[PDB]
Amino acid sequence: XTIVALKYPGGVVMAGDRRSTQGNMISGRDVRKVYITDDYTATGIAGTAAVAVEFARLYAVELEHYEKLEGVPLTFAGKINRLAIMVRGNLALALPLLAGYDIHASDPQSAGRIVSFDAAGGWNIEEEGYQAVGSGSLFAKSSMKKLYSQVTDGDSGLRVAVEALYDAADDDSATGGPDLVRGIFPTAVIIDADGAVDVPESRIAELARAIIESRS
Amino acid sequence: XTIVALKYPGGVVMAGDRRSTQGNMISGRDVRKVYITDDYTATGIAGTAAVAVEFARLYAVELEHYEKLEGVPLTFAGKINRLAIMVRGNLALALPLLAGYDIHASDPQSAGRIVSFDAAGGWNIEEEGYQAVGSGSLFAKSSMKKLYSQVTDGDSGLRVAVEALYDAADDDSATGGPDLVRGIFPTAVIIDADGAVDVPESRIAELARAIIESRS
Amino acid sequence: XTIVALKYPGGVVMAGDRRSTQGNMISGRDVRKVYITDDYTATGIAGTAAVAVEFARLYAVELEHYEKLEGVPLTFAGKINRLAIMVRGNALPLLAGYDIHASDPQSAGRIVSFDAAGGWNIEEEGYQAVGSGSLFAKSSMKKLYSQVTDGDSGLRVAVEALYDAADDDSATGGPDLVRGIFPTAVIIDADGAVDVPESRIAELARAIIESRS
Amino acid sequence: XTIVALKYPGGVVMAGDRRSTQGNMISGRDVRKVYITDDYTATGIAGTAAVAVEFARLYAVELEHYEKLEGVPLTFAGKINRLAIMVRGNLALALPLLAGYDIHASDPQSAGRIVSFDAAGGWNIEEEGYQAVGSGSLFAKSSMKKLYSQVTDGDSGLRVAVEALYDAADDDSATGGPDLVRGIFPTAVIIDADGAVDVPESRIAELARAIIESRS
Amino acid sequence: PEQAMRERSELARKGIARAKSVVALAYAGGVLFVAENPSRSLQKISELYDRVGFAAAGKFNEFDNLRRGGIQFADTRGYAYDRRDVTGRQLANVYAQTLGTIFTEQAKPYEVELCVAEVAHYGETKRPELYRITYDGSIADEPHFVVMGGTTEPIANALKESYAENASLTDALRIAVAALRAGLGVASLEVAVLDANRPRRAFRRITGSALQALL
Amino acid sequence: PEQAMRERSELARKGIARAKSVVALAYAGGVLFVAENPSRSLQKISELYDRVGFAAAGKFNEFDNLRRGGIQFADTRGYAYDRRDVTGRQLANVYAQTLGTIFTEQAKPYEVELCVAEVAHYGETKRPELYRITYDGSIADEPHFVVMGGTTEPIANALKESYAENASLTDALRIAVAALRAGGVASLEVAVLDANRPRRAFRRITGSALQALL
Amino acid sequence: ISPEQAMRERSELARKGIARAKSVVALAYAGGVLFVAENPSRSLQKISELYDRVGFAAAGKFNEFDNLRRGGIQFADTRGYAYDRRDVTGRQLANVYAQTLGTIFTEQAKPYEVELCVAEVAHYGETKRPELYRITYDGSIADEPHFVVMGGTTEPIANALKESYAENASLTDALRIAVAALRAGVASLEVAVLDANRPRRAFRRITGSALQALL
Amino acid sequence: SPEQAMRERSELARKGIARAKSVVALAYAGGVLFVAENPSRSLQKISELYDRVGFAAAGKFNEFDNLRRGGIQFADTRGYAYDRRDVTGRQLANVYAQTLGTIFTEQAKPYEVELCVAEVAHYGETKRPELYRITYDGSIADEPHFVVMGGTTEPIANALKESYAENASLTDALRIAVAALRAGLGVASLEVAVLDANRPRRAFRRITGSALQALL
Amino acid sequence: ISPEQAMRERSELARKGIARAKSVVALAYAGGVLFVAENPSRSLQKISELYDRVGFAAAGKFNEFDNLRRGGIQFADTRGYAYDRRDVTGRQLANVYAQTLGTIFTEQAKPYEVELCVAEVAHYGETKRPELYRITYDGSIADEPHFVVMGGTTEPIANALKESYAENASLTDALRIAVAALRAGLGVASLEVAVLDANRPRRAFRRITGSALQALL
Repeated sequence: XTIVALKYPGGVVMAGDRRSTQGNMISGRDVRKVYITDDYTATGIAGTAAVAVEFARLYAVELEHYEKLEGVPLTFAGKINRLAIMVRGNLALALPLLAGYDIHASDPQSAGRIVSFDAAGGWNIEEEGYQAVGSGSLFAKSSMKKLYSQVTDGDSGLRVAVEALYDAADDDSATGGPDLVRGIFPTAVIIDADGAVDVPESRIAELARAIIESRS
Repeated sequence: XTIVALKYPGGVVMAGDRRSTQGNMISGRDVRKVYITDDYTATGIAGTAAVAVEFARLYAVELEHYEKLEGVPLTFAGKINRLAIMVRGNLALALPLLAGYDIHASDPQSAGRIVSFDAAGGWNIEEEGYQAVGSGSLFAKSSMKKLYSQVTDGDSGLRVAVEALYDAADDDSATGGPDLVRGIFPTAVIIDADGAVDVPESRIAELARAIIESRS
Repeated sequence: XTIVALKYPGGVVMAGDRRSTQGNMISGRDVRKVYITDDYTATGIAGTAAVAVEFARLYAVELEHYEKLEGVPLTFAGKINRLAIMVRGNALPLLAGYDIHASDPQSAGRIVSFDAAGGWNIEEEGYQAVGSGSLFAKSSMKKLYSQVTDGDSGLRVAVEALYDAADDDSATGGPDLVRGIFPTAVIIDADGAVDVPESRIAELARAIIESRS
Repeated sequence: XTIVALKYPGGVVMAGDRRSTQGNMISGRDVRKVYITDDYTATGIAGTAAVAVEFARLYAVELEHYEKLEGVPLTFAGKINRLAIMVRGNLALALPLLAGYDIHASDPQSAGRIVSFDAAGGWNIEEEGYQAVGSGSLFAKSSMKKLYSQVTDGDSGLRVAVEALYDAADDDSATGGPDLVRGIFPTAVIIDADGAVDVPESRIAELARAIIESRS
Repeated sequence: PEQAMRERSELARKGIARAKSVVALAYAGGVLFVAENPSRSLQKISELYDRVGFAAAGKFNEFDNLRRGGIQFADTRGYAYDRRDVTGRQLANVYAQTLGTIFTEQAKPYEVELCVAEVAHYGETKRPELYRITYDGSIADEPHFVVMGGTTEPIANALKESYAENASLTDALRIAVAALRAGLGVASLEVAVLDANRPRRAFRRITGSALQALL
Repeated sequence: PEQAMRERSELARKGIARAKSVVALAYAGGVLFVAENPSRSLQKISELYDRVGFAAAGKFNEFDNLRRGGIQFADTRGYAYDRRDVTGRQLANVYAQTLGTIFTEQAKPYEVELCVAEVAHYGETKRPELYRITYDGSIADEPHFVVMGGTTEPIANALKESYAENASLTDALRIAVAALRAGGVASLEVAVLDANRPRRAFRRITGSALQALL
Repeated sequence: ISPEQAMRERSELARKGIARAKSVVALAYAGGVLFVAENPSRSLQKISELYDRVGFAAAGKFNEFDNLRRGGIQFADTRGYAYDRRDVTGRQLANVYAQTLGTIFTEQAKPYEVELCVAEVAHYGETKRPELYRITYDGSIADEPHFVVMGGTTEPIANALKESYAENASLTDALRIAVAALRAGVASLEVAVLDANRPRRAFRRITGSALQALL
Repeated sequence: SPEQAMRERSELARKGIARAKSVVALAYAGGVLFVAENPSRSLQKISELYDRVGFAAAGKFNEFDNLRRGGIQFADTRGYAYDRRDVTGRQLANVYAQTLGTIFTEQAKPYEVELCVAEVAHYGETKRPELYRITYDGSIADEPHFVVMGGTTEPIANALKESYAENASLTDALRIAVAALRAGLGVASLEVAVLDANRPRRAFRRITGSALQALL
Repeated sequence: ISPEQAMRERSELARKGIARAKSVVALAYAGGVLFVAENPSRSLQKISELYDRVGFAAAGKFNEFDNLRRGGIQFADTRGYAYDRRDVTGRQLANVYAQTLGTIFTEQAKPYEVELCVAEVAHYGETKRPELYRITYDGSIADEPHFVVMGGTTEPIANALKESYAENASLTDALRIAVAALRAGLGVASLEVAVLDANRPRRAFRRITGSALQALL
């Protein structure tokens, strides 16, 4: 399974595939792996539907718990710190990928943030512009490397993210590609100054069809 | 042993086989694995008679405990959450399949819900329309895949559920088929807007006898 | 990964590479491993970005906690003792500092390393290195240390030691001229610990490269 | 690494090498392994710089702690007892060598004491006149056995201790010999009725140069 | 001892009477909270959960401790059951239980008077619920308005006359500020609403420029 | 130790006397609970278990805590033994134990008076049982009716004269509403332990269905 | 037993202990917050750093407020580490001191004979009016906008300051106004500022030679 | 009454201190001087706390010896956990104030003691000696010149105010102290000790018997 | 409760209990320390060994001082084992008794109606003046250079001893002076006698009973 995340001038986009496997058998086709956790953040876990939603839910509760108690939300550094404490607590399994927008950053164009975790539960803020986690991560990263120059805005960001996921599916059987028969496409979240939003399914469908048509 | 569950327009049906084995030896022929847990839910476990009844009993007590204390029953999301806490607690084994009807859903036709659990104790809402757990699950699922288009109402659904169990038995020795000699047939529960009801043995006997005559 | 540290007259310099690997795969290119921990100390860990920053952060909090409670900072010996308790409680660090209370300000630079068993060691050889490219870096410094006469030549030698570590160890990253990523460094003297500007390290790295070709 | 200790008429002397290794690699050249612990005692550990210093520090604190609380220092038997409790506590590693002078002994000429520890944490008072611990201990002891007859005072005693360490280094790669290039020589402590004092570097260097000239 | 019960009750009633006043009233768009508060940092009104709000009068350190404990309870319940489990009735019951235990077991009772308000979920038809919890653990279901702290009677009478069952925001705000002055601007007021038209989090603060516009 | 016992007993008796009244009486189809309650949210009558009901008078926060603890106990017992283990006698005994401990160990005794009622299981012949548990832990087995809270004597006497064993639903309800006055749907909470229900006997009679029975 | 007589006698015991101790004043100034205390001792501090932009000042019995200073530093460091350095605010520390003092006043034998002041300045490069909090022996917290006076005789110092105060007064001006008003030398004064112009650690002590030329 | 309890406890303690023998501590050119009226040869009123820190007390023995022991335990723990320089007179005085204040408030009987903690400069450093008076209630006072504890304080305090010299010699300051004490004595009834700032590490030194004679 | 009224009433309760019990005297002599007690019982001991050179003597309520005697032997043996045998001194044991009695006087319901004496002699072949300590019900410790008198009526026995004292009494001499001064406020049938003999290699404590005591008096 694969989750991708990329920074565009003005924000960040995160997208995940829909498949789950039990060895070689396909166990899921509608698996949602990316969830909005607060007004400015989203988490994605390359794991089961349960691990993804349970993790996001607990994290969302903690961010909102702090906000209600203290009156203001945590700073971006504080959000990562709390996520890291949660990840290290569960490890003592799949690694979280966090996308956010630092509302308090000096330059709004580069305020998008991507945070990933290594096997030991250590956080890492990505300065490369993109990141991917899961079984098709290498194929998705390799694809974004050649297509990143095309990312000039939120629309291009979403298009490239979908193409990276497509390339992951094309080379990794554990990652699901767009199912044109059932009408199931990757899920995505875009985060900018106005907050975190779920990208409409019809928008992802259109992009997927254009990529398929282009490669034919 | 196998449990199957399918959504039909306006509701859900859950059915389970009657066998229990101890290696190769048949240890049970009258094993009830599906139980009504509250007015709108039913659980099924593909295990022994004891694991199935003890689990259902504890869960039924938990749902009614909440209703008595708070005056209203838990929302469907709350019922799954409580079940998940119970499943994760027992792992620290055969996993449950929950069938229920969301009385508060906006569209009553698709208010039927099916919930399963994976090896790690993770919940999952099936969107395919059907699901199966146990040693004959693949066979039952592959059978429902071909017959699901025939499901238009509760009786059509029940037919497809009994046929899925028959196909599980036909290919898996751990799943019991309909015993015409002893008069033992799969047990089933149907849940719609009027609540959860045990399907009469005579309706299942009629369906099973006919699937047999059909394949003859 | 490699971290180097050396004493120069009137100070200390500590520098670290920017790579992180996952076996054979390069997982990081901008990894900061050296951090200022208080006005007169800096720590460097030859590990992941997280282990380096989390360790430095906890140690910095411990040093400042003492200062606020007791009014004065810990003596240098006390700073090492606290670091040693932290290391034994838990990825072996290299500490670089300047003892503002030492009799001779010229020799006041200090370098402390830790062995596998969590035991501290004050280096009296003038330099030290930790990580997968540490032997290459130490053997390089052995031949170039006679050239260290001030803060600038100290920084040139530190950057050259890291270059040599990268040249012989695939786990240590050399200067990336394509991306403009260079080793990070901290210099500590009587005026305190300061981050070395990226421009100065880039100049030293380009000169080391031109001198080798 | 090696630590030697020998009794001379009127006191005791303890000396240790300066090397530390991480396998075959030389990790230290200035390693101090012998430390004065109180006015009349010194400990030596054939281990790393940290194990040697931390052990000596904890033991010195314990001896002075008792003196401040009770007004008088512990008897020699009580010093060993406290050391033994400390050694048994750490093994539940390297074994400490203790050199001391019993100021309360009847015969001052033989008031020097040497105490060693075995693998099980058991103490042993040496009556042979000398002892050694570490990887070069047997070479050092066999050397002292042939040279002990030459010890008639503090100076000849120091000469024999340095020669023992030289022989240890000559046959054991883990023990460091005198480095004439860097000017690094074994450290030593001499204890008599006037207390424990560190032997000056210049005095050990002259004796070492005489041992090297003598062997050439 | 009956003497102990009266003296504790008096100690608490006097502490509440000496503090500034707070009023919350139902309106067409939800519940409106208005409090006399010169401080820009110390809050008397707060969010508890999705559709539940909090307002208190009395000694700060005491009601902030209850605000925190309520948020703690609400978040634990919503996570262990469902988000719909947390209701105004539930939080009010918990506060009644807590204050009642303090009044009985602790040396000094809490010099506080609390108000828990709940609005309907998005797209649902339900009349707003307002609860008054007092120092002894007494809970009262008020259908229209709650007045806590300072001098209750002059503000309560002044509201019994000029109230509107489905007043707009601008109207209900002006009616509330009027009853608080007779017994004050952006610099001395803390205003907030439980807006039943918000998707999930109903609590919204009306501060500065936006409040001066509404005055 | 005698002055303390009287003052605690007085503090509690006065708190119960200041609260609204509740009556519980036996009828043909089970037990009927009628309480004077203007609130639509705060319940004074509740289900405990299958055939067991609860009714209380006094300070709300105090009896709701007892209602919750009783449901907790009942569900634990039924699970650890069988559903038939949970009886009215058992729950009443538990409330007596709890109130008696509170009266003796907490700073203020609970200003409550409780009633635990039990009806027969489906298809069985058994006379309904009603228990009165008071603030001090005293338990009394009442055969016909229980009156708690407010002024007991005027309601108890008005019920002693007008009592019929095996009275009908519509009849027993009217007799109960009548005795409560001497001492409408917007000022009442009504519920029955209907012995004709398969398992859960407790049923609330609210709104439209309640207006008709008067 | 009697909850009202005990409350008055405890309150009196504490008020008298604070009245017998030396005075401390805190006031807003253009570059930050200024702390001036009457302290002949060169070792026993009455003013201290709590966190980055947060300062502490106290009056009363030393052993009691030093215990609170230590506990405040312990809290602040734990929070900053568990969340962000920014979680730590003046409002947060003041709330915690209010909680602690209120619990001492209730559970312990003798209440703390102290009066505390927590002050916070803006972060580097940010526009925010300095916040000053007064926390008293019973746990009462008051948000003072201009100045705080604690210990000794409050009224003469408070009135002498109410007349000579200037909002954007410079360091040299505000220092002279503060030294004056206490009276209503370097060997008897402890002075410190929360300088809003420093990158991270705002707290700075003005001692000896530097304080002389400034006075 | 709580104000009545505060006065009665304060009186009980003040009377116990007034009934015990006197102790004076004064700054001299070479460090700090402690002189106490003590007929006992075993029960000490003056003691070493740490390297540059001394202790002196007046009152009930069992109570101040308990505090002397607790102070030595604290000092050794701190010096070991941090550095030897962490231990200061200010630190120990603060700890005694904390301890006595807790005893006064919570225990059934307050401690009938008055303590003095003194600190001199480290070897080769220029620093004015610090003297702290800690009383039964936890009050701490920084005395610049002298401290008088136990018995009748005013007659001894006035006799010292008139006879105090800033950088007095050992023989001079001793004679001034013994005089001050007589207003409220020889080798057999005196306990004398100094915190000699000229010693390398351990400043505390007792002046007993024959050596104390030549000073009187 | 009033902290001053409680302190006086507890002090009185204890002082009266000690005044009602029989008397014990401890005095230095040339060979060590001598303990003399008025005790008709042949089983219940008032004098005992604590450690090598340390002795114990008490007056008051039996169950209370026997509990202290046992606790002292338990402390002494633990210390000597954890450190060295020379760590256990009279000063150390006296300090511990003072700590214990002081805590009892403060924390427990009734204070201990006891008065204790800890005595220490020199080690074999050493020159050191015997030390005697008096520990009272409140935890007060006093270093007595010559003699200690506990229990019953102190003043008449203390005055009769203050007259008749000698710096180095012989055993036969010091014993007679002690039995005599005890007769101001008795023979083999009503006396408990023991010495801390500084001339014994290790264990200084020795009881002088029956036939051997008769010839000495």
